[PDB]
Amino acid sequence: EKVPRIGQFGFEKASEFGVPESKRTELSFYQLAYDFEDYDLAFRYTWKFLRDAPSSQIKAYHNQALQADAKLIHRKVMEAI
Amino acid sequence: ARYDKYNPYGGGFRAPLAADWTDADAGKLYAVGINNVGAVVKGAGQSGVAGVLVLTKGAKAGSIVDVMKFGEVVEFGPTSGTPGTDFGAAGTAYYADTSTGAINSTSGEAKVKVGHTVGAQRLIVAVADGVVDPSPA
Repeated sequence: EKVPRIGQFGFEKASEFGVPESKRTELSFYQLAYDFEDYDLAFRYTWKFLRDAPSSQIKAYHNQALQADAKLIHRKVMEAI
Repeated sequence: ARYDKYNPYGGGFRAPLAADWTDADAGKLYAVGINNVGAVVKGAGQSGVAGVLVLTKGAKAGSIVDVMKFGEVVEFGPTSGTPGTDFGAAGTAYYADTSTGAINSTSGEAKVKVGHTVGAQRLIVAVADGVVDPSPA
């Protein structure tokens, strides 16, 4: 985002023979950006576990990662403030 | 006296008047300067003599006046004379009294040369940088 501004000037009292002083103005700006970052999580298994474990535990794990996502975004929005 | 040739670009300048000038001064020519506030006074200010001024009518303090450094002034004569009467001498140099701003043909070491006359009634204005002689013998 870029936020510009312009300087400003005023009139002069006139006269019968002479001419006015000249006026100029100049631009300037601030600018702002948005941060970006990457976040990771893992599940790791042994071959014996994936042979012997209930498939419902894997679906429960996936659901809990999808919950940990919504927690992360909220913390990083509140950190911004 | 009246302005006849005036050049707005470096021949003269706008400035505010420091005090009222009355109709008793209308059509007289005075040498003028700038006071420490940035306004026009008779004689030298802080600036030394800055230029010459004619007003055709009285003017209030803080109104703008056009001071002349280079140009032609017609219907000219010494400041102590009566306007439209008692004109200048032909072919002679004219000097400001730095104290009163009065202009006459008498030279003096502390005075400032303002110009010279081409025929009796026309003064060629070209104001000097400073006094005639800052180091008398």
